[PDB]
Amino acid sequence: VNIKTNPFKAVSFVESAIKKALDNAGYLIAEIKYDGVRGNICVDNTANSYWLSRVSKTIPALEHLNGFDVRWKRLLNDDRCFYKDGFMLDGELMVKGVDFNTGSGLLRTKWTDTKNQEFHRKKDKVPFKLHTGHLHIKLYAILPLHIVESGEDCDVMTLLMQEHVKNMLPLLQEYFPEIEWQAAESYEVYDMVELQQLYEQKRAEGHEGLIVKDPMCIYKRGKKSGWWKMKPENEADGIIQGLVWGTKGLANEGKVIGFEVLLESGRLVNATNISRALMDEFTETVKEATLSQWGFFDACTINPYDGWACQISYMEETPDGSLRHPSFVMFR
Ligand SMILES: Nc1ncnc2c1ncn2[C@@H]1O[C@H](COP(=O)(O)OP(=O)(O)OP(=O)(O)O)[C@@H](O)[C@H]1O
Repeated sequence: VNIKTNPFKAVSFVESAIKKALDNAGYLIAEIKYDGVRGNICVDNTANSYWLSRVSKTIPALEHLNGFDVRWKRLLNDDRCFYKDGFMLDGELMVKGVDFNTGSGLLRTKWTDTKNQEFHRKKDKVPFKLHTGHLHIKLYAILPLHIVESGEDCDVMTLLMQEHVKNMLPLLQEYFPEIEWQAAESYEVYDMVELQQLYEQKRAEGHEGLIVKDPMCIYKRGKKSGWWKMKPENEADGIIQGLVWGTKGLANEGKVIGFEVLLESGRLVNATNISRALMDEFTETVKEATLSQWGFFDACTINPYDGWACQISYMEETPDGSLRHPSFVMFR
């Protein structure tokens, strides 16, 4: 319909599905699931761009990057550009300096609060323009525009799309050096233990997930199977009543990675996969409370959280009630 960009939206973690992609492909693409605003930058053969969203609506802080710019004409003419018909870039639009969800608020703002262009005071009525020098973007796909307009799936499997994006990247950086153009970080994992290892390595850096991509899946339209969110999206309850610590026999952590959480049903779940920042914050609390013994692991560790009711998140649920890949969300 009238530029219904309608991008590929990953479906939620389904381990059986991912296991079948793995078997059939020989590995899995896994990228960080960035938290920003998804941009679908349409550039036509008229040398016009549209900084659209996942919902085919223009993005306020970036509405000022739309319309005609000669450098798109020159980029399309370039040998190295394969989309002479025009193209759509798919990726995450991040702001530099701020945290996620300040960046995102910044992008949806129209009326100031200054991270502005003008320049490189304000009291009201001012169309805010996000300064390009604040925009960091992370591309994961690019489509020939006529396929975006038709609604059809773009028949480029995942492993090829990355070639198409690493090839577009220097034309973009050359002609438009205002913006920080980059490719999403992708890792190729050969087994399910490698997938879990990577996932929690990234939870530990405060990224709350990955998008697992079937390397042989093509670029599909709308929410469809093939791209999977590996992120705890089922939230849940319980009381904390224990501390799970950190594997001193073979691993990264020497102090508290989560809680023993008694679930409503009678299940004891060890809700861990947390940020590193929450790990080191929880250990100080454990370390201090126990230092009214002075020792710190007639005497045992005070957990200054036993009995604390909480909300745990998990990825999915096995027949026998097992919660697959559970993490802590917040006490409640
Ligand atoms: N590296 C990535 N590869 C693909 N999609 C990604 C990637 N990183 C972030 N995303 C995003 O995650 C999406 C799909 O996840 P999801 O359906 O949960 O939406 P959400 O934006 O994360 O949250 P919500 O829909 O509830 O508002 C995309 O629309 C996109 O913006």
